[PDB]
Amino acid sequence: GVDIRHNKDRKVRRKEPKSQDIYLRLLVKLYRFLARRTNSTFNQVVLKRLFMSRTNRPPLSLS
Amino acid sequence: SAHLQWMVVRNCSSFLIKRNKQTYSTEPNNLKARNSFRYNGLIHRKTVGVEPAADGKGVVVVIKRRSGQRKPATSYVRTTINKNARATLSSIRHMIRKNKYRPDLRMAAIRRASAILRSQKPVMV
Amino acid sequence: AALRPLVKPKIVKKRTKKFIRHQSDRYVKIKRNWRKPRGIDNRVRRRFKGQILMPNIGYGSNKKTKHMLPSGFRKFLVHNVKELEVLLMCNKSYCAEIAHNVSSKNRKAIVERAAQLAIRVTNPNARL
Amino acid sequence: MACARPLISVYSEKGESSGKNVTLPAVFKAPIRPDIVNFVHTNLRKNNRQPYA
Amino acid sequence: NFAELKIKRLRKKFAQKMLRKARRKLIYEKAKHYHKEYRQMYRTEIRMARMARKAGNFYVPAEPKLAFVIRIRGINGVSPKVRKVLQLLRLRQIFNGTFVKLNKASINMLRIVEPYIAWGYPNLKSVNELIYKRGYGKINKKRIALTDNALIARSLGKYGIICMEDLIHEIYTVGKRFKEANNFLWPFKLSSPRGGMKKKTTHFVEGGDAGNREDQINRLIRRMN
Amino acid sequence: SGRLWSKAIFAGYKRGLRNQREHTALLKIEGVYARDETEFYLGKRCAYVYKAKNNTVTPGGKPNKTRVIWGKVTRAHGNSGMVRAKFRSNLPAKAIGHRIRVMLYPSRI
Amino acid sequence: KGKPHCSRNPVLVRGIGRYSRSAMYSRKAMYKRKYSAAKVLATVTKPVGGDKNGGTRVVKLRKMPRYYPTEDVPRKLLSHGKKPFSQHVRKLRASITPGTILIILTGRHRGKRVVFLKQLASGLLLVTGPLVLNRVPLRRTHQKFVIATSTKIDISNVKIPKHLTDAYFKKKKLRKPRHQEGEIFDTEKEKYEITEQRKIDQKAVDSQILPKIKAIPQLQGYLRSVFALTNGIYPHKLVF
RNA sequence: CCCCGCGGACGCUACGCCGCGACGAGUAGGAGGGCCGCUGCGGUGAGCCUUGAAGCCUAGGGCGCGGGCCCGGGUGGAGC
RNA sequence: CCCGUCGCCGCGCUCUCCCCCCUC
Ligand SMILES: [Mg+2]
Ligand SMILES: [Mg+2]
Ligand SMILES: [Mg+2]
Ligand SMILES: [Mg+2]
Ligand SMILES: [Mg+2]
Ligand SMILES: [Mg+2]
Ligand SMILES: [Mg+2]
Ligand SMILES: [Mg+2]
Ligand SMILES: [Mg+2]
Repeated sequence: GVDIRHNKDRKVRRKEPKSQDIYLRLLVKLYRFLARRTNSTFNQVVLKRLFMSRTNRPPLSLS
Repeated sequence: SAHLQWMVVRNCSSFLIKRNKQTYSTEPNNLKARNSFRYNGLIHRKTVGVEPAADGKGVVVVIKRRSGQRKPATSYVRTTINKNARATLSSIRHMIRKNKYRPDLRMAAIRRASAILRSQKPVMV
Repeated sequence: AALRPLVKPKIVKKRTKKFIRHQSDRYVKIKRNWRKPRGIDNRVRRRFKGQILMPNIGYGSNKKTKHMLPSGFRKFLVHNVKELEVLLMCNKSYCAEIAHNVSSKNRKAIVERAAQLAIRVTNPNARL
Repeated sequence: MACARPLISVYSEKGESSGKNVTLPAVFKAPIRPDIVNFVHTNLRKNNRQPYA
Repeated sequence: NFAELKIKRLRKKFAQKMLRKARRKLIYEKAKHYHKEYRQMYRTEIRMARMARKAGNFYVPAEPKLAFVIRIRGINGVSPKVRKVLQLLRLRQIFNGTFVKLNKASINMLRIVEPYIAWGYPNLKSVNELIYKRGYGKINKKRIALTDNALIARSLGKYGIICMEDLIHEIYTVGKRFKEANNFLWPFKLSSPRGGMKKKTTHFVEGGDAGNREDQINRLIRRMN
Repeated sequence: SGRLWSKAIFAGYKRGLRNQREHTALLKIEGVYARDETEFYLGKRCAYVYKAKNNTVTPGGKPNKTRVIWGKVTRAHGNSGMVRAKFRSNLPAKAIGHRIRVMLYPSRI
Repeated sequence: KGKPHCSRNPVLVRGIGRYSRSAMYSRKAMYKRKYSAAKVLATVTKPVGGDKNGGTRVVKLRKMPRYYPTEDVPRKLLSHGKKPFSQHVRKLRASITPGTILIILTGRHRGKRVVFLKQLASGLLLVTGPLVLNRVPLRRTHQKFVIATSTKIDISNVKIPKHLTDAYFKKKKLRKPRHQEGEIFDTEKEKYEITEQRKIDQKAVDSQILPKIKAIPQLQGYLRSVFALTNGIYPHKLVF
């Protein structure tokens, strides 16, 4: 056997939206392709934000 | 839109058969009869289907016209090919490839036409 | 004579026997259906040597030959002719079989149509 | 496509176009949300239920 | 324009081929030069000892700068300090081997884990066989077999190490980029010793296997891979 | 006209004291009592020949009651001339103390 | 075009030539052999003939398929080895040389001692323990299933006929060409017949093998007898 | 400027498919997946069924790591 | 367009001409 610990093997993070909203899933498909096929890190940030929950996507005021 | 309608019917459809770890889809213009975005015979602006002829000989190639998407009565043009197998396959190949009419279904339509013609020739003893 | 599948690989079964429940031999009230032992002192659960083996994921079949009949096909249950035509383009990988409650006169027609479509039926002579 | 708003013919009782057209109501271009429709249907079919105990 | 793009593609492929030939020639000549250096070191030690003996004096060779360390005990019931040092040596499994650059800091770490390891001074043949038969690279956090020089050149090319010969040289002569080359090497997964161990629970000098055997680690390596 | 196979005894299975690996068998070949003498027999085909109740087809003959399990010598075992053998099906435990034939068929001399 | 030359680089070990790159360059004289710079008809035209039937027809060979299976199998990857059996190299044991006496170990000639003649193109041995001695004709055998004894005869200068090949010795059979349902028996012709050609070749080889066998004493009786294991003797101790 | 050939496998249920590397003990306990199973409701299968439903029996054929499931034969007689 | 005997790697011959040794 090997001497390692397995309690941190699985990283806990959103790999997809928990939402079943089909328009959200469509633009998740779009930005998944964009993140994969471009070198832009903006696309990666936008995709990981699309995965997020509502409390992790707080509203932004006009001011 | 095809992607929007696919997100609606990919798992909830009256043509869906989920059984024996397999999935099939039975809408009229589906070559290979599989539940898939590419082969779905309802959600696309242009689809092609191959069916056995009304009598016991030939095939019917049905393609979806461009204009009347919301008018199902006139949306499909059906033609009957009742020639020998090689000429039938050539006709279907020319419908799909020469027209640039959905060329990702060319071999699926050719293979389905071959299956239909082979089923139409008489059974052996 | 029978229709042959597309490919005929060698099916390797890691285990060929059933996993019987612990002490299902000693009692009639305990059926052989597998139940995980959860007793504090259970030697089958503790995996002592010579005891009943416990099913775990390592016994899983090769994904290329999983659910595959000894004939090389994979079965699909059909209740009528319309369900039979879904296997027209899967002739050489999937074999139809008629549901147990389909009447004799109707399964005769299903058998005939499958012969026409070159679909293999696992129970073609079943009510006659 | 959402901004598109075609003319839908009105058919007579004989099943043929009567020459009259109605512009498509904008509600037919509203978002299609099967999850919302399922939620509303699930929570509204409970309201005709009759108690048992 | 078909002819123009064809000529362009042909010129690009020819340039690729010329670069590959130049790189192959460089690898060949570096290996030849390393062979010369190795035999020069081997002969220089003998010559120094000979002249010392001729004068009637003693030639004390330099203390070895490289060690090969094999973990010989398993992972059950290990004290925390020994466990930590073994993890720092990257020996998390039994019969795992690694190279250790020898200095005061590393030697005092080896003294802690002495009951759990057998270590010594590998020779050139040991380094060659360990790299060639069991050498794997830590490439993108993965254990990738060193089947092509391109695997070494992608990860360690910025240090001048672009081939197995460069890697072997940088390990055998400790050099300036030993840390990078050695940490690039995935820890060696050796087999059980063929022929057995004497006694894994006692030190080598008392008839066992643990601790520092100076140059008998090569005898151990021949059987463990 | 003659025996043409060396006599061996199925001694048992490859085993520890309390574990048994039935997939490989140990054979004592007559006249072979040193490990250095077992080199001749490595790779040689060996057969366990027995009789049963029903007739079975015989290659190059009419059906009789003789059945056979084939195998071959794989390596030497111990210092005393025992050998290991892998048969196509693991040898039945009723054959322990019975005759195995070593046929010389894949000869290297 | 120039005539081909020999390798000009002797093989001292397999995969390594005797001479290096520069030595081979000079041996090839590549310094003066420097170069800077400089089908199959798919369709045939045929006169179809007939008034107002058009002049000719462009008939294409290799027509397209009439039927396609519902599914196919992807092609295999390329393997860079794995020659066919006809191209395999043939290895013969050192103890087996022409004229050597061999002990057959399998088949109906089990135990018989025969004379080895040559190795055939398929690697099978050609043997004839002369038919008058032990009833073994000119026959093939596999070197894995023979024991090479240390007794030999000098069969140098005997002429094996050139037509004694694997094609010569391959078995012959012919069944069910026009016969489909087996109810009328096809069990005729099962009697293999010795061809008079085989008899001629057997006599030709034996007429020059036997005089050499009679040269040394009691070799013919040795070839007449068969090999057996006595209950005291052991093959690992035997010197053959 | 492809054309004596007008032609060229599969794929991509994207909740899909593919590749590579490491790893696999477990009570109390936690979590995920379940095309595991039971009963009823809304949809859907132009589903099944007196030419035989449910249930039960079975040295019958199989599938799944498993929970279990499908099919054959018998009995049964109205639903699944 | 009859089934990519293909990539990396190591080689041999020809697009130069003479010779030498067995064999037709
Ligand atoms: Mg754990
Ligand atoms: Mg099973
Ligand atoms: Mg029970
Ligand atoms: Mg306890
Ligand atoms: Mg301990
Ligand atoms: Mg040993
Ligand atoms: Mg201790
Ligand atoms: Mg483990
Ligand atoms: Mg676990």
